[PDB]
Amino acid sequence: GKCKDGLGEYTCTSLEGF
Amino acid sequence: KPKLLNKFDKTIKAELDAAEKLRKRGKIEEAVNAFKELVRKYPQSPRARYGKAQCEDDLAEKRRSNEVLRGAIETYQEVASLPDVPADLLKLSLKRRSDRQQFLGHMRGSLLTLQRLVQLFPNDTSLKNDLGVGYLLIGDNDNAKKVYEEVLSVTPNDGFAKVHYGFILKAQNKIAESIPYLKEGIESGDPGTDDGRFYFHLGDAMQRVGNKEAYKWYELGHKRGHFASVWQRSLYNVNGLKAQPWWTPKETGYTELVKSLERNWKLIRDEGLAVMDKAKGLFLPEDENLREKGDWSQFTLWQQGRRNENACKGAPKTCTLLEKFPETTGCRRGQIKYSIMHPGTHVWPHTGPTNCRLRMHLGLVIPKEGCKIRCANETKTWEEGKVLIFDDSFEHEVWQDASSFQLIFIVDVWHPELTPQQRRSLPAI
Ligand SMILES: O=C(O)CCCCCC(=O)C(=O)O
Ligand SMILES: O=C(O)CCCCCC(=O)C(=O)O
Ligand SMILES: [Cl-]
Ligand SMILES: [Mn+2]
Repeated sequence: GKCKDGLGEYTCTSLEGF
Repeated sequence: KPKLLNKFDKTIKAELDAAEKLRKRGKIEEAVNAFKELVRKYPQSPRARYGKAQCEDDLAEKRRSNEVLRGAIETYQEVASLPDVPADLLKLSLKRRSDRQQFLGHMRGSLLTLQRLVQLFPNDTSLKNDLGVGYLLIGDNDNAKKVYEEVLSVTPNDGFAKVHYGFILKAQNKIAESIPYLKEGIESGDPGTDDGRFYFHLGDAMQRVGNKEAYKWYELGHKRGHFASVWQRSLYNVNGLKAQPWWTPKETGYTELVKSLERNWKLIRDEGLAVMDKAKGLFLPEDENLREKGDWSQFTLWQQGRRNENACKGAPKTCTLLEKFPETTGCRRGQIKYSIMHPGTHVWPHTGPTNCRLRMHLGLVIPKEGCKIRCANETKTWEEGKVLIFDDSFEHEVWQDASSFQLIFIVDVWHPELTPQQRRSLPAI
């Protein structure tokens, strides 16, 4: 689930370490 | 305070302390060698193994190396496999393992580690709360909900559990049910509850049910540093970017993009209508619970700065036109998409996730009456062949009360004050 128009997800970014 | 040394480790405390002194003095390379020697000489020592893992963790920070960190993640697990590990040390090691797995994006891995922690420490409520976050981070809201229900049935006034339970209910459109959990949770002041996500969604649940207390919570969220203002409530921000709800083309500096959209708007319209007529299932229903009522669907050409090749088969000339403009095609915090909205639609007041984009709307089919958009305190209408520009990190709201469909083209651009460095480095949204 991506935050496209809103802010509904617990996190909107992906985690990729450093 | 923590008891990290088992019976044998207490007998080698001088060697263990000497190695840890090296790590605390920032001599990370010497410290990894010291703990590697202790692991060689004392392979069952939990404290030696934890020291090696901590040094590898520090080294990964120093080198900014994911590979070094994967080594640390494995050593933290090794700690837990050794005999006689003191409870405090086992909990510290696996907790840091999970934390580092999340940092790397290993969310399934972190989930297994958290499940193991809850099995090993069945009375530790904070570990169940952490497991709930694990589920939320992978999008498993059903399992997260079961976890916070279990926590609340033992400790009903745990504020961390309440705000997360409230967040889940709200995401499920159980709006009225979510309000007391979000409100009581924030009011607990428990660690982890002072979070802009919970202020954001409590205020929004309040707005949806008509509770005028909403803006008091927005005001408090602003006072606590979570929101740039009570109007602009995005949570993925770059501080200091110019903040205003409505923009002119000249203010944005993207006058060449705007001229191209307005000169060429009929081709963009005609490709959208052809999809409407011949390929309407390319329009996907809005899926972020932003509607009170009505029908609204979007057909996306770019998202996160990435062209959808199959979608651009359906609007090839529009995609060809837009590819001249990396200020939008490379906007990894925005989209390029057609949007169709039908009569009887009301979109709740809402905010997008980031102040790093501005949102252009090109009017394509605009009924002469019945369509309007509010951003902050100011309401506007669209025109066919004309671009409107607003900052959708400000609260905005739309009504469609015409007698026929409305079609617009949405083009997100990087906020103009963002440097090229930032446009390269910001995580995609
Ligand atoms: O509303 C539109 O024309 C775009 C989305 C169409 C999706 C297909 C469908 O079920 C319908 O005809 O509503
Ligand atoms: O589809 C249409 O004709 C109208 C769509 C309006 C959407 C407004 C909004 O909330 C945004 O773009 O962020
Ligand atoms: Cl040993
Ligand atoms: Mn919007």
